[PDB]
Amino acid sequence: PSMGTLMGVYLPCLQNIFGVILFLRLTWMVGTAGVLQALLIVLICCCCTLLTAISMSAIATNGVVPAGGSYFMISRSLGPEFGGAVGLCFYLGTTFAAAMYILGAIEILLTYIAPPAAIFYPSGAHDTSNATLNNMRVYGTIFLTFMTLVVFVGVKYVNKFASLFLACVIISILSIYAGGIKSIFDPPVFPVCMLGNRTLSRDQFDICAKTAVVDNETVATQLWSFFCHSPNLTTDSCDPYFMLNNVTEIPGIPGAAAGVLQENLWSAYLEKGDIVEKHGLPSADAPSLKESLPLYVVADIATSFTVLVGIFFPSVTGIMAGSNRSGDLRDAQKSIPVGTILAIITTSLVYFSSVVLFGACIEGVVLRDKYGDGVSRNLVVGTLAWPSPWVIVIGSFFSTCGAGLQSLTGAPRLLQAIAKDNIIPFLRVFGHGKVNGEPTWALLLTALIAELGILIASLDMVAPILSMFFLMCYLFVNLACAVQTLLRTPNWRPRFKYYHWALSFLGMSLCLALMFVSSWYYALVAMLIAGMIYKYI
Amino acid sequence: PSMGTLMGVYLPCLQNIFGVILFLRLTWMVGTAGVLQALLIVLICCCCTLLTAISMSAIATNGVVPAGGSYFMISRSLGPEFGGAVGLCFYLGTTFAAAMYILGAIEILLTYIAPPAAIFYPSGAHDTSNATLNNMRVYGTIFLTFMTLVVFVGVKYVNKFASLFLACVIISILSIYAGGIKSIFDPPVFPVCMLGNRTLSRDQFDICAKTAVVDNETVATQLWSFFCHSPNLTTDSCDPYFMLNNVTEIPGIPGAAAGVLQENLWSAYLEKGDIVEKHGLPSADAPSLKESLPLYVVADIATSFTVLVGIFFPSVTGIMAGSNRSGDLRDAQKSIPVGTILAIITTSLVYFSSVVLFGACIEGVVLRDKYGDGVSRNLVVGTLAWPSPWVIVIGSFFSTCGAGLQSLTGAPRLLQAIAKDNIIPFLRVFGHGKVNGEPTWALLLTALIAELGILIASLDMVAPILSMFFLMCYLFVNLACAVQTLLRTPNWRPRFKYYHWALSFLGMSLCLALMFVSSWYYALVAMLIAGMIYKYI
Ligand SMILES: C[C@@H]1CC[C@@]2(OC1)O[C@H]1C[C@H]3[C@@H]4CC=C5C[C@@H](OCCC(CO[C@@H]6O[C@H](CO)[C@@H](O[C@H]7O[C@H](CO)[C@@H](O)[C@H](O)[C@H]7O)[C@H](O)[C@H]6O)CO[C@@H]6O[C@H](CO)[C@@H](O[C@H]7O[C@H](CO)[C@@H](O)[C@H](O)[C@H]7O)[C@H](O)[C@H]6O)CC[C@]5(C)[C@H]4CC[C@]3(C)[C@H]1[C@@H]2C
Ligand SMILES: C[C@@H]1CC[C@@]2(OC1)O[C@H]1C[C@H]3[C@@H]4CC=C5C[C@@H](OCCC(CO[C@@H]6O[C@H](CO)[C@@H](O[C@H]7O[C@H](CO)[C@@H](O)[C@H](O)[C@H]7O)[C@H](O)[C@H]6O)CO[C@@H]6O[C@H](CO)[C@@H](O[C@H]7O[C@H](CO)[C@@H](O)[C@H](O)[C@H]7O)[C@H](O)[C@H]6O)CC[C@]5(C)[C@H]4CC[C@]3(C)[C@H]1[C@@H]2C
Ligand SMILES: *[C@@H]1O[C@H](CO)[C@@H](O[C@@H]2O[C@H](CO)[C@@H](O)[C@H](O)[C@H]2NC(C)=O)[C@H](O)[C@H]1NC(C)=O
Ligand SMILES: *[C@@H]1O[C@H](CO)[C@@H](O[C@@H]2O[C@H](CO)[C@@H](O)[C@H](O)[C@H]2NC(C)=O)[C@H](O)[C@H]1NC(C)=O
Ligand SMILES: *[C@@H]1O[C@H](CO)[C@@H](O[C@@H]2O[C@H](CO)[C@@H](O)[C@H](O)[C@H]2NC(C)=O)[C@H](O)[C@H]1NC(C)=O
Ligand SMILES: *[C@@H]1O[C@H](CO)[C@@H](O[C@@H]2O[C@H](CO)[C@@H](O)[C@H](O)[C@H]2NC(C)=O)[C@H](O)[C@H]1NC(C)=O
Ligand SMILES: [Cl-]
Ligand SMILES: [Cl-]
Repeated sequence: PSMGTLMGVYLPCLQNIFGVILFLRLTWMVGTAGVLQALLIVLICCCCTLLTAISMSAIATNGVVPAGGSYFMISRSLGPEFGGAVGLCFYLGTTFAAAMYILGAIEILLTYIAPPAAIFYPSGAHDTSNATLNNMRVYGTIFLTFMTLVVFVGVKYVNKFASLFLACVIISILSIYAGGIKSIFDPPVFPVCMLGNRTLSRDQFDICAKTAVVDNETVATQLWSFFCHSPNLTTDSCDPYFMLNNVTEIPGIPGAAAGVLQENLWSAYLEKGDIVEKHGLPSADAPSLKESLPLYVVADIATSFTVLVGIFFPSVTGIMAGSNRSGDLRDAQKSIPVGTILAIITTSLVYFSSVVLFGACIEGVVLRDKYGDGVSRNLVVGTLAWPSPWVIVIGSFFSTCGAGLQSLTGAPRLLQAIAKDNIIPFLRVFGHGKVNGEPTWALLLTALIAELGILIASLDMVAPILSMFFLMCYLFVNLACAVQTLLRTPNWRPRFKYYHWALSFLGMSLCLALMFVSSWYYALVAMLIAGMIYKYI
Repeated sequence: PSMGTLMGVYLPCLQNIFGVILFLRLTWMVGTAGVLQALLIVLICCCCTLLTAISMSAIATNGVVPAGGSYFMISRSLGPEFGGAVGLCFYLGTTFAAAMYILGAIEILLTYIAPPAAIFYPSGAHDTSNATLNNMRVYGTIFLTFMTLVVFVGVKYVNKFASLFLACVIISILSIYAGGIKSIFDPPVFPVCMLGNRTLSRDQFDICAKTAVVDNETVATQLWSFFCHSPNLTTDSCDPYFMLNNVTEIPGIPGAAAGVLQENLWSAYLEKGDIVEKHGLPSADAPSLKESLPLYVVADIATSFTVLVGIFFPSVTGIMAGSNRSGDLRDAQKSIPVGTILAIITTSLVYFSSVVLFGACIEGVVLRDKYGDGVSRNLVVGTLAWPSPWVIVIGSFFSTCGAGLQSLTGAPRLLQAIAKDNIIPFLRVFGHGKVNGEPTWALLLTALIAELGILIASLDMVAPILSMFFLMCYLFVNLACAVQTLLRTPNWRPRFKYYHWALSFLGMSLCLALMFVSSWYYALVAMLIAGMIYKYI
């Protein structure tokens, strides 16, 4: 065993924590919640994990720290009852995170890389979502049946290229910071066309003007034809909101200033179907026709605080997958507690700095465009890249693919280790594998359980389920670290400096309050199931 | 044991089959799906149950038919493995049917009996649904905590008044048929105010006219003020759909004729947010303003075939709850197979005749008004009653309450009988009860499981889950009746005339195809769970 702290503990944690939601759902979160409540969300979601890392350090400073994975540590240091629960919940969390990463990759591919690589098209006027759900499901089944056979053939090639996917993440982060620094002096040019407070999708028209001049003649634009249903300048079928207000271009990225960070400081939540609006523009009040409603930027899902906590939270998970190399380390009780806490601190500072950066540079209306409908169907993050937006797009695609492949390689190892331990004979048949030690049947089971995550067909709907399972895993870790101190069992002696039982109780209570925040109904169900099993034994 | 077929078997089945969906969700189903596809739905949903009744008759013509409930028949005649599965699924079906009946009673009370007995009000312009969901949850918790303590005190009083709730059902049916017969000669008067194809909610304005004459002077009506935002007759802020089309009153119930049954013969499905339209009216095309969209009849939920099958199906369940008196009968192997099949035939003929009746008499636009927003917030069914619409309203309220009370008295008996049998020790603590034999802890468990059904807070969302659980119960009944014939076990000799194994296989396949129709995702989950338990043993 010859492994240091850096390439043994810190780098697997920092490859597992970073991922998809920093590139897809962060600018939306900032522009919806405000910089203040965004920092509140990041501060809350990083204190469940820090106290869980303290409890895992108390796991790590006891006994022998047995070799292989992170399962056997809990299984030998806390009894089988907590160990099976933590292993099963971490298994379910990894298998649904695979489905989340696949859906992220397909969202990036369909809306940004290849727009005409779409099978289903939005027939009719409304319902551009059901076609999108059917369009996500097909490519999800294709990529899942591809990337399970790739794992079924090429484990050694996946472990060989395990560093390139982390390299793509770090290059893509540094590009964001370089463009954000340069945006103080010379901003890029991404113009936003608006009409009063209402912003409108630039993808369907050519030029942002009410009337243009061609051939020494004032002719109505194509934008006149989309709102007035006639190319004549003296008609009265125009809705009075197009008539009483004017069309204005603003800079989408105005550069880093105090005024921009002042404007995007407070929360502007929206209901499903509302139109994204500024606050400081003249806008005369008039009613709008219904047939011009797809000529705007419409908020997709309902936004609140408890939605955004549940969407943000799996950006911070990935602690337990830094102890998979626990046998290979030289001093296992030293590299684990230092390494995981350093990784969590670095990633949390990255999120704080990125929230402040996106709030300071990019204007909030471009921030409130999920899918980037306000700027030319581009990434809102990618407009802040310095060399080109394609750096973030390509690095995000390969990072999501690498994370999905690493989840699909990791989870059957855990189910293999649970099945071979004979803790539960109901899973006994999943102890069968190849002659190399690689699993055979458990790959099929994770391929089928991750399929049900794919068929929900949205990033924003799979993410609260991941929040639920990882919060159950961390809560049982904190219960097992607190009860063993409070009940005074022998062979439980934590040789850690900063450990005390009130920190584990605060971790338990905070990760339970987050569980009731993120989605209260299934937490209310899981309370009933766990209370029923408590009434049995 | 002195019980005949009529008051022993036929009357409990006919009290359990009839219920809430004949009074709330039948006219909506006819007006959405057409008479043809409605008869197709009724014909499909009654052939799962008829073949299941043939299989239960093959249960009934074997052995001794042991005393007490319907659980012990399957448990002693088919082994414990199928018996525990059928008992547990029928338990879950009864406990969620309690929540469905409570939500039906609260819907009838809030929208028809007492409109100002509402805590939450629709604040803002849109989102009249979230206030309604919060308004259903509160009264659901109140009525559930009332009607569990009523069962906890008054079992003898509930069993005493068990016939009055059936009497209310039959009086309410005969009132419908009397008004439907009289509607040939003299129809009632329920006028429907429309504007082109679009119909509009009469509840917010007074008179259906564009301009009225008061004091020898043409003055714009209040209906002019709701569409034009000004009481002046020469303004131009009116949307062109109000300007180019005219306001017309039609009879809502035009009387039974060939032309009415001709018009409502084909399916008119609608998407969420569309406006209910006729087919044979002049209507000039023009765009409509957005601020007049609550002045119409808007379809609440998305409508298709697989939605309507899942909503309709628990109107036919209630077979197994006709064998609860199996010990009390004189000849148990005679009254059960004749009685249950006669009950199913009578209720199915009631549904066929009622579908043809509602299609023939009531006009389809009033049929397509879920909650009755087109006619004065009245029941669409109740406008067809002869003496008064209040007969149907009061009988429907007391029938839903009686059905909920009977479900809450029935389900803990079944969990008691499962727990005392020691088939599953994990439920062993639910064998404790009173000194009378009445259960104590299992009442709390059915009160908490039915609570999670209440918190979904819609009739149309709880009903597919009931469809799922009762289809799983009937499918395991057909599997257990087919495998025992095909595997040639002794002590399985059905002394029934019309029994053959292909009927049980057709029942299995049809109740499985209905399971994939009603909601495919949770059926796809249940397939995985059952296939995993199959791979264990
Ligand atoms: C130990 C051993 C290992 C293996 C095993 O056990 C043994 O492990 C267990 C673990 C099991 C799994 C545990 C949890 C599960 C999650 C569960 O999902 C619950 C709800 C969610 C799924 O929603 C469903 O999604 C499907 C597909 O869309 C819907 O079906 C629809 O499909 C079509 C569409 O074309 C159409 O017919 C209908 O739409 C419908 O049929 C279902 O209806 C739907 O319920 C999460 O979805 C929730 O949906 C809400 C929408 O109302 C959404 O609310 C918000 O929605 C939008 C946001 O997008 C906003 O407008 C608003 O803010 C809100 O309205 C919620 O956000 C969202 O949470 C499914 C089962 C599963 C996976 C368990 C499977 C078994 C399991 C693996 C076992 C094994 C055996
Ligand atoms: C043997 C022993 C006995 C006891 C026990 O085991 C041991 O028995 C088992 C059995 C277990 C139960 C098994 C099944 C269960 C059903 C499961 O529900 C699945 C989905 C449904 C619930 O939907 C959820 O509803 C809640 C509440 O609304 C939502 O939460 C929301 O709440 C607020 C609103 O204010 C807000 O925050 C968000 O909206 C959200 O948080 C959940 O999100 C939601 O998932 C059915 O709902 C489905 O929802 C679809 C909407 O997308 C709908 O699709 C259609 O929707 C409308 C129609 O209304 C149309 O526009 C379209 O046509 C479609 O979009 C679907 O129709 C609908 O199906 C919950 C668990 C439960 C009860 C199990 C509990 C445990 C259990 C009893 C065990 C015990 C231990
Ligand atoms: C939209 O912008 C135009 C500018 O082209 C505004 O027009 C006004 O025009 C008159 C004479 O042309 C000027 O005296 C006013 O100062 C202009 N008002 C401004 C610049 O606010 C028009 O009023 C604008 N519409 C709005 C703000 O609703
Ligand atoms: C954008 O402008 C409108 C007026 O042109 C602002 O006013 C609101 O408009 C809505 C229409 O849906 C009304 O319901 C509100 O009563 C109006 N509020 C007022 C007049 O205070 C609207 O607030 C602006 N949007 C912003 C500032 O985000
Ligand atoms: C709505 O109804 C009115 C009837 O009051 C229609 O008015 C037309 O009126 C002229 C002269 O008053 C008649 O010669 C026409 O025969 C009427 N047309 C009819 C009765 O169809 C008006 O056209 C109607 N609007 C529609 C159908 O869009
Ligand atoms: C009611 O009348 C309208 C016209 O006044 C009919 O025409 C359709 O209107 C919709 C508007 O949403 C258009 O998208 C369609 O293209 C129109 N169809 C045509 C002109 O054939 C509408 O069909 C009528 N509703 C019915 C018959 O149910
Ligand atoms: Cl983790
Ligand atoms: Cl039944």
